[PDB]
Amino acid sequence: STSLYKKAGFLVPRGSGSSQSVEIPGGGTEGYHVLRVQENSPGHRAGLEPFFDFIVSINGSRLNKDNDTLKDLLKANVEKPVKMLIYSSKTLELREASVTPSNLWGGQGLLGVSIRFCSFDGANENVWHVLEVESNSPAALAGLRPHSDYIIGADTVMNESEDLFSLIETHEAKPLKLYVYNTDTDNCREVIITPNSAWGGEGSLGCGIGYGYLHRIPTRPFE
Amino acid sequence: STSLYKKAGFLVPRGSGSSQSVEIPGGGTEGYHVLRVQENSPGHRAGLEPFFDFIVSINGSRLNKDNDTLKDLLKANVEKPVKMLIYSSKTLELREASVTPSNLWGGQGLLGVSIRFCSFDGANENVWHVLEVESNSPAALAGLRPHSDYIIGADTVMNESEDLFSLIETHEAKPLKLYVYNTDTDNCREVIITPNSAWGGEGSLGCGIGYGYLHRIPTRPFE
Amino acid sequence: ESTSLYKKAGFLVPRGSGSSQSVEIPGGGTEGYHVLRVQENSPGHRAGLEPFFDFIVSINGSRLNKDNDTLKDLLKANVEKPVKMLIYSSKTLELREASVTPSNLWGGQGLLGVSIRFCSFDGANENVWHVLEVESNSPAALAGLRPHSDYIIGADTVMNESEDLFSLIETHEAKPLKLYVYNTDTDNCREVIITPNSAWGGEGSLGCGIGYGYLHRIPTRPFE
Amino acid sequence: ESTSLYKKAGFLVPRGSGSSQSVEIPGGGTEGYHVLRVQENSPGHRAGLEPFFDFIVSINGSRLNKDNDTLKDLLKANVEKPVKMLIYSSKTLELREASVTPSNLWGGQGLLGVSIRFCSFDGANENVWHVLEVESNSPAALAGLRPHSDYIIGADTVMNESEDLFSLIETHEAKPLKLYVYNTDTDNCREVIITPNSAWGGEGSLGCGIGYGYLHRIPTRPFE
Amino acid sequence: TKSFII
Amino acid sequence: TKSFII
Amino acid sequence: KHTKSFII
Amino acid sequence: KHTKSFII
Repeated sequence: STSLYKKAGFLVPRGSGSSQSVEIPGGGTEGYHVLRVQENSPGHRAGLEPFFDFIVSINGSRLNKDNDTLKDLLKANVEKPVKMLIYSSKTLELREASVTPSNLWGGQGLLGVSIRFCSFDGANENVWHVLEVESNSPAALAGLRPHSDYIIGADTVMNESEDLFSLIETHEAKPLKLYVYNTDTDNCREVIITPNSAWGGEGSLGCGIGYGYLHRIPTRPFE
Repeated sequence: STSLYKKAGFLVPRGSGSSQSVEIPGGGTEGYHVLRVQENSPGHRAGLEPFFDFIVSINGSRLNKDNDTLKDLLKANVEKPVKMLIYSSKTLELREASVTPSNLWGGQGLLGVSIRFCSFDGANENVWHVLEVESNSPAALAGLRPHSDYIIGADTVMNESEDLFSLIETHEAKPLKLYVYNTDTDNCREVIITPNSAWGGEGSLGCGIGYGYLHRIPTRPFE
Repeated sequence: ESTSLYKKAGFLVPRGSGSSQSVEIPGGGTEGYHVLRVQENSPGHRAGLEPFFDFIVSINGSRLNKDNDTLKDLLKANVEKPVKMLIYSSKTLELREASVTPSNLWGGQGLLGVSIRFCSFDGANENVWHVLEVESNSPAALAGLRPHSDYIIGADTVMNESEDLFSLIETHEAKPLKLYVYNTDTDNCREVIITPNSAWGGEGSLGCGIGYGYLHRIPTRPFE
Repeated sequence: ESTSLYKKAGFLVPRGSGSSQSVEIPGGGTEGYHVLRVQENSPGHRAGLEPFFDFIVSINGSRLNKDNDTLKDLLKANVEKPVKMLIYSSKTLELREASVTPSNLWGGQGLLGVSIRFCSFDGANENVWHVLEVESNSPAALAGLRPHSDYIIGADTVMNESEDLFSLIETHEAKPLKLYVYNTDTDNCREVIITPNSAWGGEGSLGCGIGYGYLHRIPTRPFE
Repeated sequence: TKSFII
Repeated sequence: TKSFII
Repeated sequence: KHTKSFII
Repeated sequence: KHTKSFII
């Protein structure tokens, strides 16, 4: 040809994308996305991995709807063990973990896990890597930190579409809360960022953004 | 403090951002953004730099409006020299270049320069670096190439806002044309890309995107 | 110099970077035991020793300024009862005391179940090599290196000096060469046997990309 | 090996990467004159010689397999009339003939006004070091290195082997050390005198970041 | 939707 | 706006 | 001069 | 063995 480029093989995480889709019992492709997992929690003891784990079923009941069922089932079985079916966007596998919701641990909630109902379709692909961060930038003041932090969304507030750059087209004046994963803590946290295109520097956050295979949340070599 | 981070000094391009703004004669902050410059053209001979140059005035006439004036003035002075006032987003300086519009050169137009009317405010900041590119991806088939290409917009089509990720929320089925800068050719080109979130891989283009100081269009050390 | 088209700007960087520090450690010295791999369900794990970032400097008041049998001997003597270790963090640049109970009663290698190595902690956060892209069937690929998740934090060596990653790879060009590799998912070290080959059939001699610098450090949490 | 959490995927890479090529050049050999800096308004510039990517292999049919005075002598003899040069591109992996007219009549150094160096063009596109971030008042900063725009493509040397960037910087730790640096804005080479200092007061010994690999090559246009 | 604690 | 050639 | 990893 | 840049 005339093209100065050719194809080559490279290693990429299995958690892509787009080799799909769903062998989940009860059908569906949606579950409860596990965000923040508090320390010394039932969730922690149960092995719930932030970002990578989706709760799909609890005691055989499929959770394909965003309702109070999950809360009710946990409420009804407080201080007793419940078995949860979990899907991993990392390993693309399903696993059953026992967990005991409780008030007897010093933390918020029965499981101590921040969750959100969405689909696990390519969930590993909707991540934005925080690159450099200027001093006294909106990003800096909010708590975003260079290279260690990954924005995985979102906090809605809410209507049509709206993922990150197409989020920050709104809120240009007013506050915005994000879900941020940190590769040191290996956990999610919620940060209040307020955009300002005239903050006195780069962009509206004053930070760099990476998207793609070079900017995913890291994966161990073997399961 | 408790923060595990501190501030440090780093070199960044002067073409930032946000040290501003405008000392331009005739006032205003808008001009004609120089995109593609054809080879062996009046534009080329005149020294018009793709992406970095904005045409601000021609023979003393300020071009702060998107009208047929620039075309008319070139038409009226065909085969004669005209002096243009040019602003560089690279050097933040104003310079006068002589140029002779002509039909006698084998190319499209009198100057042989693709332009667009917009503002040079932080124009160096609205750039998206094409990172990795999958085989047979929408990005690949369109002509986007890894690391050498920078998407600088846009092609509108058109109404409110809409910069890149917030562009590709539309066109998910249908075609989309982009302005792409290449650091080898040091020139812009127009590429027809058609998004497909189910193309069979990463994202909707099948490429990586970089934004920020680490992903700007490169600048020489001295002017 | 003409007029530079560049200027200076402020950016956030980890505390553990870019200064002159021989540190404020009690007992003097600047060397300790670098904590590499920490086995799961181990005394070491329970004690809170984090891989790469932690250096053991003292144990029960005894400063560890020598690569000798003192550390194991002390652990042997206090087996199954608690021992106090003074630990320095290259992450927080602070010193902390952790209690730990060495044991034979746990099913794992060692009394603590912790891989260590005696070296200096000055700028230890800077001697990291970030593994970028990795070609198929490359030396890096076959060895076990994985893109972006792995960081090379040094190597087990032949008395090759200085061993910065690259000056190893053309010396070991015939046969391995062992590396110590940190992974940000597991947050733990592992040993990788790689065999370099400039004619392997692709990029470089490992068939992977390498990053060095602030953009390629082992990530650190926002707060201590 | 268990089940790897990684798989193989196809990606676009430059033609000038990752194969075994001693090339198809007429006259044999695998070495030529690497075109570094090309002065503006020069015969060389007019002839279309692009810095870094071009190697002069033959001139008027004479193969240049030796670092001798042949090239200048031939240029001297044909001064002010056209000469034919066979040029190999590491970019396109193709050979092309360019006419060029050496002259004394132009106000610049040389007959062609082109900095060259005799070496091999096998995988020459791989021996590039991408300059990433650059700290203020760093050795890199003071020397003239600039972030992301500059690529280190080798060094002028003391008979230090192999000189991969890093194994130079601890050997030259006292005083410079000269580097050849490509810039993607100017698309041209320049010589930079840097003085390494591991105790300069910051990151590494240059105070800059370094990238190596497909993510850090000198950029190439989509079509030849 | 929106995120919540369980 | 939209881009055009001059 | 160079040590080498060992387990404790 | 190593050459060094020169101008032509």
